[PDB]
Amino acid sequence: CRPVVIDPPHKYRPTYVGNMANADIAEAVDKLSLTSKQELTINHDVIGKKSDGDDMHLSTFFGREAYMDRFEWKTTDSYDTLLFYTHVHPILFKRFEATSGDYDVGMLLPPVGYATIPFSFWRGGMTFRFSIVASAFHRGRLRIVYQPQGGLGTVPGFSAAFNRVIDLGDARDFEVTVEWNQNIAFREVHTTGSNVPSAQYTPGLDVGRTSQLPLGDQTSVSNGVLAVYVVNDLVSPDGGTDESVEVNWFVKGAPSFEVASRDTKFARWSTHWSQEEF
Amino acid sequence: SPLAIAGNRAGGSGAITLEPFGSDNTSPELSKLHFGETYDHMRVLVKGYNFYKAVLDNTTITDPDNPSGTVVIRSTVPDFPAPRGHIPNGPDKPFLPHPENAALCTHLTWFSPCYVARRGGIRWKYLHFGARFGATDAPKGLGFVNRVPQVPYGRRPLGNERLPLTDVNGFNPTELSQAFSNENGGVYATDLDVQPAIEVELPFYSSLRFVNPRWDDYEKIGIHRHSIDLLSYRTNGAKCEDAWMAYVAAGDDFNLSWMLSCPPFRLVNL
Amino acid sequence: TWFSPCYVARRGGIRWKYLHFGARFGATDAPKGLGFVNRVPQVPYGRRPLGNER
Repeated sequence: CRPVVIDPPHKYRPTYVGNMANADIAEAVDKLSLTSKQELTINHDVIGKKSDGDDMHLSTFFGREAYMDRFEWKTTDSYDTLLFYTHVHPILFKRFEATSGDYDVGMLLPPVGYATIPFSFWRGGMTFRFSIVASAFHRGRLRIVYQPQGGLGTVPGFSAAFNRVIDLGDARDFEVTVEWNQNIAFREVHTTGSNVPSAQYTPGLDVGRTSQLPLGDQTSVSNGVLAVYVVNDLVSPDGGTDESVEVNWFVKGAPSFEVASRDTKFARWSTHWSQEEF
Repeated sequence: SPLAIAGNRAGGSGAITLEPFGSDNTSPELSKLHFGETYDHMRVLVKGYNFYKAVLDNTTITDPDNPSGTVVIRSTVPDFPAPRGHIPNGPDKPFLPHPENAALCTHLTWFSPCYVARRGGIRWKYLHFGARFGATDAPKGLGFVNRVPQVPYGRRPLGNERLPLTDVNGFNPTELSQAFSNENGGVYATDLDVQPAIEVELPFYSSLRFVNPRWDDYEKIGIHRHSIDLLSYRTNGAKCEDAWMAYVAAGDDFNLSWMLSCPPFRLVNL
Repeated sequence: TWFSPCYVARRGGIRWKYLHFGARFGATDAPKGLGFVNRVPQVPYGRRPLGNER
């Protein structure tokens, strides 16, 4: 204790509890190990499978395809009839009812829909793929229409809006991607207030819904509307009045998908749906 | 027919591109226009803290022999948030049909079940609060957090034990040792009168390469556990007057390996 | 609130400082307690209203 300190004083700001919001600053915590440098690997290869990249990146969710539902063609169909109608947004629910013996409910989302729940704003493109299940002797032609805003309450023209005509020949399994066509930079994310969400797309055979009328009024969360119309009637060798054909569709996220927010809407949901009715 | 076979491989790599709707035109300086920063990485996102499952001790107030008068209250809990709902075991209502876990779904119990493997450390923050409901307030006391290692015999059970400390002539050096242990790899100690919060990080120490992030049973996730205990005076044996607030984040080596699929979910209320 | 209405656009962050005080008017003073400040994000359904719930 020979000398004396002649340095100027300073200010402290105790900060008893610390910073619980940022994710880039160091932390003053007490590691309960022997050394302060203990550390495992982040290899992704120690489980037994070669890694295609960082599996904790959000891009791995935007890009995983998923089968949603099916709709019919019903060859006894006029030249302009609505077959499919959906909203272009990733939050598309699917509700089931526990086939086995008990009463239980649940919901499902695509990989794109699942990852945007903890967020509040979304933007980017989405990819759709339609596959027709027919034999080698089926002929027909279909139409795909996109409406940026307002919905399609009536059959549109052929060039007023974006249209595509595809034919059922020796090739099936067509895919198409919708980009961002809004006047705003970001849109909102859909939520649900109860356990039975409202319909987001028209007939899906898995969910027992078969209404062909066009639903709408979801402008504040979606990026337009997709519709499917007949162009040339389906032709089969045997004979109509009893013959149909099923089309399966898949959803995905384009490489330009984006989310930027933080939300607390999933704070009271749970992945344990097994026994919650009693 | 070649065009119908190539378009049937998994992933839709044989589908026909169809001249997409519009064009993609995004500038690099869009983050400087909206929201300031980007949210493209989930590993960075999971390093923030989330409120979860305030910890109480309202399960031992039933038997008419619980000690009072400066006793020790101890709770043993798993190392993982143990997802919300009516889990099979349940820490919140065990001696009553259909026990449940009165918690909230955090950012760790939402992105985890979509995976095959899980390994890494977890960070916790415990904040103390409590009153006396009359019998004018007493000092806070002492708080400790220590690990519970694996042992083939005589391991500590999960949660809510109370131990006495005093006798007719005051403190006893013998009972003060039966309510503690060696703490050879555990305790961080503090005084709650000058510091009410506890920050701790708990390593993996698994002896296995990983664990199942789809686990749901409370005891299955409770293979790696720790304990939070507090020493307080002038307590009541039939009331719960102290609690902790738990905030959970991800450690520096938290990992999730293989994205399998998205599981179902529902709206749960208690 | 004096220099702002003379403008067309407004954007940016705001900084706040909250200082706590309070008594009991008899019933001799209790400990202060715990205080929290948190954001309320935008949600189409079930958003928090403005103020004064117990």
